[PDB]
Amino acid sequence: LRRLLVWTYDPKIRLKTLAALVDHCQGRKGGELASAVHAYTKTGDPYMRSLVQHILSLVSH
Amino acid sequence: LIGKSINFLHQVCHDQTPTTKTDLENAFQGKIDAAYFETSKYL
Amino acid sequence: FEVLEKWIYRGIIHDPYSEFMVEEHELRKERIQEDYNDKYWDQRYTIVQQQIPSFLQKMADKILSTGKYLNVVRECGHDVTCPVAKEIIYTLKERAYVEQIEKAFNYASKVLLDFLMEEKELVAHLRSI
Repeated sequence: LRRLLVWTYDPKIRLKTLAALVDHCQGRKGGELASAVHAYTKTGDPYMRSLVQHILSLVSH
Repeated sequence: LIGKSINFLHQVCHDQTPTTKTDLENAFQGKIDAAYFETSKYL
Repeated sequence: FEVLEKWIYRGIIHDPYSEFMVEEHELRKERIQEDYNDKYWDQRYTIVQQQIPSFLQKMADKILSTGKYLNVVRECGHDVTCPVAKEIIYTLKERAYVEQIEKAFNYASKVLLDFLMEEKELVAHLRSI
């Protein structure tokens, strides 16, 4: 599918972002980790903000 | 301050009350002030 | 427009980023429990030119004045919220936005003016002058 572009588009960002977030939140637990994932909702950024905000809602539960 | 006032109210001053009454879009400033009012007033 | 409606219906911005055409200068550490600048009506709540989309430029003064009025009732303890909210979209040479901006404007000024003329009475302050 154009050499698998449109297959890849939805998990591509979710793989980069979660692979970033696992090594950014190492050494951090609780409220400090909850802030370190709410760190990503800051240029507005509707494409990234739609992605992170569901995960953060469970993370800060 | 709410947790402090209610724990002083329990362990010393008795007449205990449990259950003193991403975003929630202003549910913090509503829950916390009401709880704070009730606990410190009863103390 | 959801960030807009957050700024419009209550004075607090419920977006935890600042992308919006209104920005809030932090002059909270100069004037607090006294006014010596009138910071609200000068430039604390100001607009920024490069965040104007160039279809809200006709509404810009109204948009600013709306939430500027909301802050000074949402701060002192009066419960204010949306009376009603409806979706607005950029549509080609037609406006959903104008009809909500006008109703928002009248709601802003009405709640501020009603709350002031009863508590912290302007009537007696002008009479005793």
